[PDB]
Amino acid sequence: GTRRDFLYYATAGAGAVATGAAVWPLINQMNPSADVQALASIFVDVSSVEPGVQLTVKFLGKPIFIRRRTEADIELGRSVQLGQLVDTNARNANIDAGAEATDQNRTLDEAGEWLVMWGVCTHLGCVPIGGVSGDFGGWFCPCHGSHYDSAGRIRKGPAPENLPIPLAKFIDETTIQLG
Amino acid sequence: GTRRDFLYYATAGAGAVATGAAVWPLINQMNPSADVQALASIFVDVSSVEPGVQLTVKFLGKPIFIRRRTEADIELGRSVQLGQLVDTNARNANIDAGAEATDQNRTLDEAGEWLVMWGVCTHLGCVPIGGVSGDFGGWFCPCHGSHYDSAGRIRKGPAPENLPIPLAKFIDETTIQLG
Amino acid sequence: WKYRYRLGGFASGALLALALAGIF
Amino acid sequence: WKYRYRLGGFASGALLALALAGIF
Amino acid sequence: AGGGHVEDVPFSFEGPFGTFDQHQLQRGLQVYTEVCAACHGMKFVPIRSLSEPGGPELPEDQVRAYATQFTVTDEETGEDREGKPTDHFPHSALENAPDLSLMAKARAGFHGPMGTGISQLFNGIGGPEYIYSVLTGFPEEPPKCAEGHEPDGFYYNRAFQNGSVPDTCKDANGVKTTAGSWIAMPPPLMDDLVEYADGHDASVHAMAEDVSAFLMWAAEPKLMARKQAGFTAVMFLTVLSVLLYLTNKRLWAGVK
Amino acid sequence: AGGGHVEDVPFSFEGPFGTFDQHQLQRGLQVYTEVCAACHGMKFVPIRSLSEPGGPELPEDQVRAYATQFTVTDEETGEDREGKPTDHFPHSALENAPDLSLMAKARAGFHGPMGTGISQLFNGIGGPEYIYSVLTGFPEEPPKCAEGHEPDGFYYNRAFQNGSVPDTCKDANGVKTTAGSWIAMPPPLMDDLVEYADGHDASVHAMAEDVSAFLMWAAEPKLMARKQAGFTAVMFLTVLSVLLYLTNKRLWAGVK
Amino acid sequence: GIPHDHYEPRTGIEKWLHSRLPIVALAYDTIMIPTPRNLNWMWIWGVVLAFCLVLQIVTGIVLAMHYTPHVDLAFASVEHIMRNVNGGFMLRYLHANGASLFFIAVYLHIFRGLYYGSYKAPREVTWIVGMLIYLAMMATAFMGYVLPWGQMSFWGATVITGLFGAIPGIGHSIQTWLLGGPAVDNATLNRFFSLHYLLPFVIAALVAIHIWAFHSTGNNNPTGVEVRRTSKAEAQKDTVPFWPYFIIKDVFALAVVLLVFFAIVGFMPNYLGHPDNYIEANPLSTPAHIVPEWYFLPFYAILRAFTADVWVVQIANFISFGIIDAKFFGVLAMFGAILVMALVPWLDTSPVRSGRYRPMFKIYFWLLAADFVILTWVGAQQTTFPYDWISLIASAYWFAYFLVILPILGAIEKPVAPPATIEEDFNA
Amino acid sequence: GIPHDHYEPRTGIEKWLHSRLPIVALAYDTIMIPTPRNLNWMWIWGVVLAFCLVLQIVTGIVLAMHYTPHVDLAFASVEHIMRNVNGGFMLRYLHANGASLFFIAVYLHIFRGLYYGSYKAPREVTWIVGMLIYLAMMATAFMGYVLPWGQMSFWGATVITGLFGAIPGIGHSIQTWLLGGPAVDNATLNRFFSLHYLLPFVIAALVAIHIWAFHSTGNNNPTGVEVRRTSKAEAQKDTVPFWPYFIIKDVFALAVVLLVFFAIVGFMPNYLGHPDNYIEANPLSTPAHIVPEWYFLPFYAILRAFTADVWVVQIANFISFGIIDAKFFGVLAMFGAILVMALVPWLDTSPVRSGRYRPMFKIYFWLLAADFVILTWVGAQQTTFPYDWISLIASAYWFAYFLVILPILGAIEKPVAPPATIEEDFNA
Ligand code: HEC
Ligand code: HEM
Ligand code: HEM
Ligand code: HEM
Ligand code: HEM
Ligand SMILES: C[C@@]1(c2ccc(Oc3ccccc3)nc2)OC(=O)N(Nc2ccccc2)C1=O
Ligand SMILES: C[C@@]1(c2ccc(Oc3ccccc3)nc2)OC(=O)N(Nc2ccccc2)C1=O
Repeated sequence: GTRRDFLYYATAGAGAVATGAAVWPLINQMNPSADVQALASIFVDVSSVEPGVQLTVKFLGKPIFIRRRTEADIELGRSVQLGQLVDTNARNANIDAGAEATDQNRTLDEAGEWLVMWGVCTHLGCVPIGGVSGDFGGWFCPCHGSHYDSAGRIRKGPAPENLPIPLAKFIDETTIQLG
Repeated sequence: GTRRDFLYYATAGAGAVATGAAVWPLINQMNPSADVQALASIFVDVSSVEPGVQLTVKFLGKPIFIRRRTEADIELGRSVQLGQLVDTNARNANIDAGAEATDQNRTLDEAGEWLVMWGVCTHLGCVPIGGVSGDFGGWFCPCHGSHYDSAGRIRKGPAPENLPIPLAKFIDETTIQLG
Repeated sequence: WKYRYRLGGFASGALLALALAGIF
Repeated sequence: WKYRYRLGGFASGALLALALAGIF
Repeated sequence: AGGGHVEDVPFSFEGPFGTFDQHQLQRGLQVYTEVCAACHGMKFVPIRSLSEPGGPELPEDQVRAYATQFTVTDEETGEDREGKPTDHFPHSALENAPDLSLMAKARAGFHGPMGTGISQLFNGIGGPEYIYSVLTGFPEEPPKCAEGHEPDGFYYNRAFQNGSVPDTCKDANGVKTTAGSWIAMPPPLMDDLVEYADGHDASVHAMAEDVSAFLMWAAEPKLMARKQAGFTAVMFLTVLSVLLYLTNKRLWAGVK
Repeated sequence: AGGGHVEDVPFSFEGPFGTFDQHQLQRGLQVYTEVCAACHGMKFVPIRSLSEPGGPELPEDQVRAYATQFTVTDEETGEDREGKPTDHFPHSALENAPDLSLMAKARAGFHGPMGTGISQLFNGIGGPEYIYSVLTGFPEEPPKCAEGHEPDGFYYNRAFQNGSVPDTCKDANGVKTTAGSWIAMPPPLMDDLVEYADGHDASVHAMAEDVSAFLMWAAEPKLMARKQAGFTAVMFLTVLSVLLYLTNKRLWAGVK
Repeated sequence: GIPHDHYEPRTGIEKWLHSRLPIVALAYDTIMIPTPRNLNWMWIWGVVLAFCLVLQIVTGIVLAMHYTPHVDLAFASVEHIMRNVNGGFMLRYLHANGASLFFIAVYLHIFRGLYYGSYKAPREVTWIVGMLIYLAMMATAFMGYVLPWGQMSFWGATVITGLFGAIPGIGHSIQTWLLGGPAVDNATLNRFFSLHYLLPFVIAALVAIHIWAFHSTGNNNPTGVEVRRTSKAEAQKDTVPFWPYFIIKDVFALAVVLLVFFAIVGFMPNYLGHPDNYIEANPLSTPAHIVPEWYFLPFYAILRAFTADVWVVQIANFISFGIIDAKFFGVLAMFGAILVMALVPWLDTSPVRSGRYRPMFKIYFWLLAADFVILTWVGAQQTTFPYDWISLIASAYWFAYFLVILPILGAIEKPVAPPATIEEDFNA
Repeated sequence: GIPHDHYEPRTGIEKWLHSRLPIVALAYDTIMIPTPRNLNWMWIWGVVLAFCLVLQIVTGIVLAMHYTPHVDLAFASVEHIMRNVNGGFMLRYLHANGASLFFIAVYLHIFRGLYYGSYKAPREVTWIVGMLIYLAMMATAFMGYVLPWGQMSFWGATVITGLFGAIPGIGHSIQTWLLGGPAVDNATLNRFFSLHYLLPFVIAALVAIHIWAFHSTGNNNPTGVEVRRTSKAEAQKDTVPFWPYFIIKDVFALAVVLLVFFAIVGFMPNYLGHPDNYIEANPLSTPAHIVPEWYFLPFYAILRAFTADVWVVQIANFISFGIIDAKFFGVLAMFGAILVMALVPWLDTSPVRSGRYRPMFKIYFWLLAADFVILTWVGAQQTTFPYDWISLIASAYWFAYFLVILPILGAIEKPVAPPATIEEDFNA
């Protein structure tokens, strides 16, 4: 007992440690590999984009939306008040995490002309149909029926949050750097 | 039980027929597919091949040797009579199956300058090494130390047959149609 | 002859399946 | 405390393995 | 989106005893080559399959001559060369034009009545019917609501149900009033656009039916083989089931 | 062919506690870029691994600049562009120059004593020492048997073995008399062909040693991880073995 | 523990083998288990399920010899199977429709168990093993459906992985681990292929455990009355040996089912599929209407039913301080449906086993059957009016059946007396 | 049939589960089998083999999540595993060296069986099941080694397929069926990958049958004297329960073996490999010195030994009218080696079981062991002199051991008396 149990349970503990050390790699091998984690930024040439046309680009496996908003889209966008919104967080990686979901915090330029966002519905990850669709003149998700506005904010449907905005910036007059 | 046995064994026979009909496709799907069986002849350019240099091409997933035999190779190959050849058959698909393994029957032209051949050892499929290797001024399979004459005929080793020659012909002055 | 029905039954059942299966 | 040796042995055995494995 | 209305066509390959009409498939191949192939491609369809049984069944030499009209980048050397029967048809020359290999299986012409799927049960999937309706679904004049507001570079199609619609033709609820939609493809067919050697009429209806049949063959080139195997299996299992029924009856008569 | 002689080099990475000399790997990288890359490539080595720990460990900005020098045909688009760190090193520019990614693991450096594999058991596989022996194994003049019989386009190398050999150098029963054979690679290293950062010695022996080390890391980047994992697993199984021994001993104390 | 005769070697080779490995004795005891004489045609679905498992394994093994789990080659490899490999079209259609046959058989199996009380004591272990088998089947079918790499494959994988991503706190990590990257990509396809190969053998092992579990307790019958264990004569008076009496019966039933299945496969193989899966996967665009397979539509509908507006969802959000949101609540409801199905042996508190002698349990059971069909139908519909309300009511009744109705019926019901013995039932 | 105690449910949950599924009783009977108390360290290789099978399955399932069975991607995918995936280098080396560990373990297992007469009656079924397992292992290792798609993989596949095609008449058809084309190509790689995934589960089933067989017959011991079945007390004086005694002994032995194995894997993974397999497969060129893996070298040597000039080969050619040529004779000899290894239980006609009490059998068995090592060594050597004579003599002795020596020793040998009981041997 005093020594009979100590040895057996010490052996069991060492065996458990070895078993865990062997088991952990079997699970960790399924995490993203070195090649996946190395995927860096990309550069998009927006030289040919009139107002109203959306430009969909593959990045990290998913679509990124880059839409140049028109006169009316930006009017509607800036007209909506923070209280009318289902989600008041801007969900923007560029500005600070506490920033409010005003139209000026959803775009890259102060004019609110270029809207760059993950085209990935925050419900379960479908691609909303753009080109002025839905009930708010924005994007409509057909998987379960989510409505987004001209700023990419959730207004109606299962989606909890607004469409996220990546770390994005204009590197020159005609070139954006995603990620 | 006359009728009893008749009915029971008829049921067993119908079941066996259905089982065989189901089993045969499982074996048959492993045979070559329509994609593989559709592979046809290719064309090889020999405009830039000098005497003594071998050209290895890929056909049916195996190497084919096209060699411009030099004067020494031609002289050596024609010296050996049928007596010392391991197998008499030329094994050339372009002539009668019963023809003897003479140098004239191992080449595509009457002067024996050209030699189109399968570069696959007849023992277990290895690739004989060229460059006037072996003990007979020809090829040498190192997998099991087999020797092939200057004309590709088997002279020593465990190989039971000469290196086969596929269908071939000079459609142009400097082109060979393999297959 | 000792197994007419055991043998003939098996073949007859098999033939009926194969013979009819080729109708189409 | 009733299982002082059973509990102490298991932890001590585990520590002796992890503690030594980090000595490289 | 939603399910549109497609005009049901009596194709020769409908029903259990359906077989591709060889001449119709040859005409469909002709009209595909001279019209559709300019913008479209069938990357999954080997050219050599034109000679296979249960299809167009063209002679081997004719198929080999046909394959020479394509310029293909060789996998061995990465250099352009004339096509060979072992090569698939080229990809879509025009980007915004999908692959027509599986189009006849990638579209359902029949929907409803209320999502129960009963319509497809008695009418099939209807992919060929959808293709026929799309090809012949271009009217001379667009809807009156859209006039003056038509999208640029798009054409109205009575059968297409996935394109944009002008704001004029929409309703208060937000649904399109027009049965059709605006597709990005001009009317491809036209009377006497292809000269059939055998003298068969080259109207838009006949040509569209031929293309639909050929595209059905391309999607499922082993449909007749599938039906023959299905009949064979059904008959094997029918004989086996009757024999097993008799055996079970005889066995259970003892205890009953 | 066969397996001949090689010069045993005391590489730092040899041994249970052996580890890469980061500076040596940086020198080897320079020699590869400036000399070997002209013909050879490393299609399997990702460029980003020049910053992964346990290797040359360059700053990611330097790696990014090194990667920019390569032109790359984008996997999707098709038009060429500058190389990113996510890309691999290019293919061998020269058709018959083998890829150097796995060269340090694709060659055996020792053979013997009598096909018993004992020499490898005590000396290692010997890849880096065979590379070192090939780079440094080009003599000033060929063997005497070959003066005026050298195959055009080949050069004699002491350590190469799978090369052709002039008939003048074989004996009576087919065995070659020369230590080495004729390789198709011109002597690539010449004294001070590289100018190093820290002014380190840049003789042929130095460049060969450095490039051998670099090619060893290129073939197996996770060697230091492999040996850390090994030592760990060994220490664990050692503790467990001791405990299981004492357990088995006290358990059998009662029966016997 | 039904008394019966035991194996007895008669020939020389059998005597030789019995003393060394009693495998023939085990096989004899397995195929000679006494079974009730009064089993009806609803007991034939076990053999159907066994055949479906074997067929799926064989067809998948032959298919994997030609399929390439690579994003640049998966769709092309499947079309190569359809077009080039001889018989490949039939093999692929067999493997595709075998899932539908497997799941229709499994649902019939499950609902027979629900009606006749085959889950009740002493048959709880069999039910639990079956539930594990069903979860494994669901996972296997899910990962198999992604291998073709069409549009439906891609976006079904996206949605199913988002379900895991919805878990609070550890959800993002679990989603990344299960995807091996930011989104579904080549790593996801490859790991899914590996696990799709793996899982059917686990299902086979679980099915062997199933067989042993139901061999231990015996077989349930419509009467609900256990076989008489008092003596061998009475046991034989209530039962017949499984071979040949029920072997031939179940084989005949399987032959008819296979007749129908082969007719479907030969003359409408892709009626149960979706045309969109014949389109190469496009990560940059989603189909205008994604629809799961029919055997997942009920639980997909249960997932869709509970939106933010539902009162229970709002209560859950309030009680959890916002941790349980509408999305995670829907995921929890979808899994909790299968959960409440799982532990039905402890919710049904009615002493009588068979549902045939429970006058008012029949009404609720057939309402549940209609409800399962309605959930299947409404899963494919949009969440607009009136589909949302009927979906909510269907899910609510599904949960109330197990959680509310069955415990209450266990107390207030007045069942009728079953027959004294299985002999009495079989002789009338 | 060794008398011993039976499982008794103690706690409430155990009593509940026993009446429903006696899985715990089966596990108890399995781990509590009375085994002889005089077993030496050569009995530890069964647990080693069980661990090797489990390790191979787990590591292979892990690897298959990242490996692409396509000729244009297989080598690249393996390099991706080595370089990019977390710990993939360690997993690949573990799976590569686990084959070597598995085969050294089975060779030790087999030679223990040969020495101690564990193949003899009543243990023939165990030996036959083991031989089936060994054939399955050989096939699995062959296909696995083909999967990397290096030079050695390609040319080993070529050689093995050629050996299959050496069969008279039907050889070409069988070779084309196994290859799926004119030569080794993508179809061969894909089907080999599928069957490499399939086979280990068949091996696991066969191992379960192996375990059941040796449980039925009872373990063998060095003395060769069976346990006393007369009474429980006498059986206990000859045996101890497998748990905890032999469980712990075998686990300790496995721990030491794993210490050595992990040292090898972590400090010399490539010692047991071939450098040429790190070269992408080249159908147009063969390595100058292709060599099989060490665990196939002895039978490869037996294949190479019989050339056209050997007298027995010429006799076979003459008797068969040229149907049996040197190539097919070599193939037949390679398979006949396994055939005699399987047929040993009926060739050894000696009544005494253990080789410990057979003075001549000791000499001949150790000659056989030296001969197996010599065959392993000479398989890797060229066929030139003197290696041809060494290989011929080694193969001749291998065949003469089973076909000639053992039947004769069964008649002329004069064994010595074994101990009266296992107790007598243990107490000494
Ligand atoms: C072209 C000018 C070359 C440059 C510069 C370098 N190498 Fe090379 N290499 C070249 C050829 C044509 C060949 C094939 C030779 C043959 O006979 O097949 C090679 C081969 C190698 C090898 C493999 C040798 C073997 O036995 O397989 C090695 C290890 C090698 N080369 C190394 C190497 C290094 C380190 C270089 C930079 C210092 C280098 N080579 C440059 C052509 C050329
Ligand atoms: C592939 C999956 C399955 C197979 C092959 C299978 C097979 C069988 C078989 C052969 C039987 C014997 C009686 C009969 O055939 O009806 C049986 C009984 C039963 N099964 Fe299954 N089954 C499967 C899945 C399930 C599932 C998913 C459940 C429940 C969720 C389940 C619950 C039961 C029950 C309750 C019984 C009754 C056992 C008894 O009466 O003793 N089974 N099953
Ligand atoms: C319970 C067992 C199994 C079930 C329920 C199952 C189910 C499925 C389903 C539903 C599909 C989708 C088919 C399609 O959409 O076209 C599929 C595809 C596939 N399955 Fe399985 N499967 C099972 C076992 C296996 C096994 C054991 C293997 C491999 C040995 C396998 C290999 C494949 C392959 C390669 C595909 C893709 C090819 C194709 O689409 O037909 N499956 N499976
Ligand atoms: C994966 C392969 C194998 C495994 C896991 C395995 C496992 C075992 C185990 C656990 C035992 C119990 C006693 C012991 O551990 O020594 C055993 C006994 C035995 N094995 Fe194996 N074995 C395998 C392959 C083989 C093969 C290939 C053969 C013969 C060709 C063989 C022949 C025997 C014999 C003769 C016994 C003695 C049984 C007795 O004395 O009752 N085994 N094996
Ligand atoms: C008795 C069981 C097994 C044995 C003896 C075995 C043996 C082998 C061997 C010798 C190799 C060659 C490794 C190399 O040359 O690098 C290999 C490779 C491979 N095996 Fe297995 N294997 C087994 C089970 C499995 C299983 C169950 C799987 C998958 C489910 C698998 C998947 C693979 C893969 C993907 C490779 C190629 C990757 C690599 O080279 O490591 N193996 N196997
Ligand atoms: C067959 C199927 C499936 C089956 C069963 C299934 O259960 C699971 C539920 C939870 C976890 C794991 C499995 N999860 C998918 O796989 C697949 O991708 N879809 N399509 C699809 C399309 C849109 C949304 C959802 C699914 C299916 O219906
Ligand atoms: C591991 C190995 C192997 C093992 C075992 C093995 O047995 C079999 C024997 C006969 C039939 C089927 C399988 N056949 C190959 O796989 C492989 O390709 N080689 N290399 C190699 C190289 C040259 C000749 C032969 C083989 C192996 O040694």
